[PDB]
Amino acid sequence: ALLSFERKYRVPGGTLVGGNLFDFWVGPFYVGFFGVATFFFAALGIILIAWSAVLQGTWNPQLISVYPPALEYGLGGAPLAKGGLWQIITICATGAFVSWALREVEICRKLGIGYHIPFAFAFAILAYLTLVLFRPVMMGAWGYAFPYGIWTHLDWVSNTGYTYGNFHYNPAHMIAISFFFTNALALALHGALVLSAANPEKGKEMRTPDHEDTFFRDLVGYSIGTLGIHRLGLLLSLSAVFFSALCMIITGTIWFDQWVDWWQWWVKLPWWANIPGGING
Amino acid sequence: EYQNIFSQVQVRGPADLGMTEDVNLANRSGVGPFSTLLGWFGNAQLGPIYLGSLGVLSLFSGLMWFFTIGIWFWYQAGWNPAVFLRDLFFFSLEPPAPEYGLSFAAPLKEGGLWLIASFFMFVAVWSWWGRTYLRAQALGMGKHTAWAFLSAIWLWMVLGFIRPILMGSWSEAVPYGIFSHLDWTNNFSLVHGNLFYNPFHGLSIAFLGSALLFAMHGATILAVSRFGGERELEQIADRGTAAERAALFVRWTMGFNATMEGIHRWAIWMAVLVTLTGGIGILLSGTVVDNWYVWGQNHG
Amino acid sequence: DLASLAIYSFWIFLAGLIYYLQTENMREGYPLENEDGTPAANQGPFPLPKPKTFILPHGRGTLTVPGPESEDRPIALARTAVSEGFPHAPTGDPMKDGVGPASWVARRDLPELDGHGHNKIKPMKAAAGFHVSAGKNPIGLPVRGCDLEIAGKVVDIWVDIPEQMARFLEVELKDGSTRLLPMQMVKVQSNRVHVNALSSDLFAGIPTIKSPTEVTLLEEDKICGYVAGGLMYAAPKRKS
Ligand code: BCL
Ligand code: BCL
Ligand code: BCL
Ligand SMILES: CC[C@H]1c2cc3[nH]c4c(c3C)C(=O)[C@H](C(=O)OC)c4c3nc(cc4[nH]c(cc(n2)[C@@H]1C)c(C(C)=O)c4C)[C@@H](C)[C@@H]3CCC(=O)OC/C=C(\C)CCC[C@H](C)CCC[C@H](C)CCCC(C)C
Ligand SMILES: COC(C)(C)C/C=C/C(C)=C/C=C/C(C)=C/C=C/C(C)=C/C=C\C=C(C)\C=C\C=C(/C)CC/C=C(\C)CCC=C(C)C
Ligand SMILES: CCCCCCCCCCCC[N+](C)(C)[O-]
Ligand SMILES: CCCCCCCCCCCC[N+](C)(C)[O-]
Ligand SMILES: CCCCCCCCCCCC[N+](C)(C)[O-]
Ligand SMILES: [Cl-]
Ligand SMILES: [Fe+3]
Repeated sequence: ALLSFERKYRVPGGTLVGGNLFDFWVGPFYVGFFGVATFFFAALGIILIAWSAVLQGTWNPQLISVYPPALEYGLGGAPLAKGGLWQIITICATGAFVSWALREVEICRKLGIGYHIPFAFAFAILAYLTLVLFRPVMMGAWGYAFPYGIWTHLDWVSNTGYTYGNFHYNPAHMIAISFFFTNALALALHGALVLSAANPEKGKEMRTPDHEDTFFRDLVGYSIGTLGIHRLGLLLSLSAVFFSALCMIITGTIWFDQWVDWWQWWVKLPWWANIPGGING
Repeated sequence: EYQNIFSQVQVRGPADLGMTEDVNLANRSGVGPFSTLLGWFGNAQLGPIYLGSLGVLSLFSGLMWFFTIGIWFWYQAGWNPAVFLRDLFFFSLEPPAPEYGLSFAAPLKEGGLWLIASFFMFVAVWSWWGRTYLRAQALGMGKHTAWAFLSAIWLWMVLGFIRPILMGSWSEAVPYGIFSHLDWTNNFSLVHGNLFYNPFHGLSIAFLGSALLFAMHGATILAVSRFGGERELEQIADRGTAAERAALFVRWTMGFNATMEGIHRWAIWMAVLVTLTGGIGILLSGTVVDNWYVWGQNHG
Repeated sequence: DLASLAIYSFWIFLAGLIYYLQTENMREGYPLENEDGTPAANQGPFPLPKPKTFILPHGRGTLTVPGPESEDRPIALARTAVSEGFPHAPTGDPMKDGVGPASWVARRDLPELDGHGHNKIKPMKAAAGFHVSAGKNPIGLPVRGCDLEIAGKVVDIWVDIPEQMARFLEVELKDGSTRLLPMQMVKVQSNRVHVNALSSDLFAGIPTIKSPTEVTLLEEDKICGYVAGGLMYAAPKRKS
């Protein structure tokens, strides 16, 4: 059905590909050419995921796992049962994700709005492709990519992390961690501030943005603003994911020893590498 | 096209002393300067801050904590600046030995100093918490910030206070150091058998969720700032085309709906649930559950 | 055991929370309608929430939501198919008519006020103490359309006073009248302001305001909606 204000917005046009051919809705969902592609790659992927689960022997969703080729195949193709399906699913997964982002661009064009959302999304498509494509290719094998399985993708994280000692010491990991923590701080605050103005003390009239800006200033001496806080959230989360892909692209490629030891560059700086005392020497 | 990530032109007027309501105006600083640097991203006005009894208590108490730690870092450095700067990430102020259990008898040089710095942090944070409830109350606003803040306080209290007491010694608490608090984290997970099998860890991950939500939300309000959608409160009281088209992106893309106020309820809860669940995951770790791998094998 | 108890208790709380959160995002746009405006059969799984009421500051009434929903304006569209789910073609000029990317909402024909009860947006000529502090001052600059033709010139900046930001460009058209252009929809350049969304002939089309020193919530939507709509509808006259 339709939102009470929605009919006036469902005008033709804005499509990127195919004109009026797929310019329609199914229920609340806008289709478009790229709606069709998404559903295609999704349906394909799901089919192969269910297939893979047949060759594996289990229908339990907590055990289905699709594994990348062995390291022995390097970057070539592998038999479906011994690595090929991950290769296809990964193609479909990418299909579905890129079609999803393009489909959002079409929705943006119809609505007359900015493309900030599909732009932001693409940073996540970026991270995924880092893990399953850029890092493996640069390392010389698809075996270095994570497997599609609920708990088995978590075992990949432990074993990859622990190959380099405590992964905490990856300097880019550190920064990435920070942006993730701060984004959450920032969200909790924005969410609380809007709502504390919209829903004031009982019986009081709605506060204004003026009250919003006064609150932050009273509390920490500075208020970023109402446009600024949205600029800041978009920016914190995009950087968080950006440094994530960066922390993983350098791991195993340019740096492959233990991350804790990378920090010796600082301790061994020549003007103090040898003063005794402290922890080092 | 123009993307609205940085302001194009900056206007300035007289410094804004702010809404009065029931605030005690005798506790606001002079307006600080104006950062044209900051002006491209957000507001350019620094100050005025509000400092009263609790604000000083907090600020003072929090510096005391900060110094007690940093003193120790000079003791470890042999009072040598070169060393200090070299091993900065490596110094660490550690909790009392296990022997001292929960007593306050530990020598200064063996976690008596930790206990002092902890006490100061305990005053500073709880002071600051009462500060966030009272700054809102004086403006007539709901206390959503104090309650959301209480969620982070929850995790911190479990980590350094509630769980140590439940375990029976201060040694279970987090030390004060850069690299050393990192190793406590790795250590904790190993001892309890992979925190990855702690189901509360896993949800706390899912909520950390907030990157996605605030990516989407920030992206949207920018996408609809051509209709002044950043003005969210008056879009709540009198829905305009910004709120209508932002609802329709959500609805046409993935099928459900978000109101202008509604999405901030989504936002505050996504965020608070990170530390709310996480505190439960740590609290149960070692007090109730010794090995999360072993636990997941029976679910009991 | 005790941890298993903690985790079912949580998943139950979470289900109640999702339900709460879900019904809160139904206070606007519901009940669902058919394309002909009558109430849709299937309204979805959750019910409507108990109506909450805002008290608008400055004695401006209240708002109870959810409340009765009408567009309070005429919609110049028509069906293009015989079944639900298809687009609705404009029956006139979609920018003149205010449909599609050019839609506006019938908001209160009142200006938004600041917390002290004053107009929130004032032309800078009439907002004391305000000036351009960094960046290029657009006042004096000529305004250019997406057909690379000059449509007018900037004669003032309309400024948010409590938030201290630019909001509109008062562009003086060639007949001597002005219009407001959203700040978010122009590119201030070193020798010109550039408007990709409107060709030069559609500038006189921009909705005009009544009081020369103030702009209402309605006038804001009609202007921003018109300028945004040109992105789609002015495309037959644009290069790059
Ligand atoms: C033993 C484990 C190691 C460790 C090993 C690793 C390893 C190994 C990696 C990380 C990475 C990360 N770690 Mg670490 N890390 C540890 C400790 C921590 C701690 C902590 C408190 O100690 C924290 C907070 C983090 C935090 C983080 C982030 C910086 C980053 C994960 C986010 C990310 O990449 O998003 C990016 C998001 C995505 C890729 C998802 C994209 C989603 C796609 C595009 C869309 C999917 C749609 C879906 C299919 C649709 C289905 C839904 C419906 C059906 C429609 N690490 C310890 C020390 N960490 C990871 C990273 O940076 O990856 C690049 C990584 O690989
Ligand atoms: C990001 C860095 C690491 C990584 C490390 C971790 C760690 C560590 C954890 C998870 C957790 C999860 N991860 Mg993983 N994960 C990565 C990449 C992925 C990708 C991907 C790139 O395609 C996907 C789809 C998932 C999926 C998931 C879920 C099983 C779960 C909750 C995520 C969540 O809430 O996100 C935030 C998103 C939302 C709140 C939006 C809703 C998303 C829904 C739930 C997606 C469901 C996916 C569905 C099960 C996948 C198949 C659908 C297909 C149609 C068949 N991960 C990489 C390898 N992931 C947690 C868990 O509980 O695992 C058991 C956990 O602790
Ligand atoms: C090798 C290490 C272990 C591990 C061990 C732990 C441990 C141990 C903990 C976590 C915790 C967390 N882990 Mg884990 N974790 C691992 C793997 C991961 C991975 C991954 C591989 O991708 C990820 C993404 C995460 C993610 C996370 C977060 C979801 C969670 C912290 C929430 C938070 O915001 O804390 C940061 C926020 C706070 C600490 C709250 C701070 C509030 C106080 C009041 C702030 C005071 C500031 C003070 C006053 C300073 C003032 C500064 C100036 C004034 C500016 N873990 C592996 C398995 N993880 C925590 C958790 O909840 O677990 C369930 C936790 O305790
Ligand atoms: C860049 C900052 C953060 C971000 C932002 C972001 N996410 C977004 C967007 C944005 C801006 C959207 O607009 C888009 C959206 O529509 O959101 C509602 C999206 C979205 N982010 C999603 C998920 C998601 N985002 C994540 C992360 C992030 N999103 C970042 C942290 C994660 C994490 C943290 O891991 C997940 C799981 C979806 C809800 C949605 C994209 C939906 C989509 O692409 O649909 C098309 C695809 C399908 C319907 C299914 C295809 C199935 C495959 C063919 C088979 C499965 C293959 C897969 C590899 C199996 C893997 C399973 C195992 C790992 C368990
Ligand atoms: C030269 O520079 C000078 C010396 C001038 C100043 C510099 C100082 C420096 C170098 C400071 C460095 C500080 C650092 C590195 C701090 C790092 C802190 C970290 C990483 C903290 C992480 C976690 C802390 C936690 C979880 C603490 C929790 C504590 C509590 C919950 C408090 C509980 C209180 C207790 C146990 C005692 C309370 C006692 C009573 C009686 C109530
Ligand atoms: C980000 C925190 C900024 C805090 C701002 C506080 C600035 C106040 C400066 C005091 C002003 C008094 N005087 C005489 C200098 O004008
Ligand atoms: C934490 C906030 C930091 C804000 C950083 C300042 C960014 C400056 C961007 C300037 C770009 C504007 N300019 C000059 C191109 O018009
Ligand atoms: C406030 C919205 C809640 C969205 C819920 C996200 C669900 C993610 C599921 C995480 C799986 C947890 N677990 C126990 C299986 O590990
Ligand atoms: Cl970036
Ligand atoms: Fe917002």
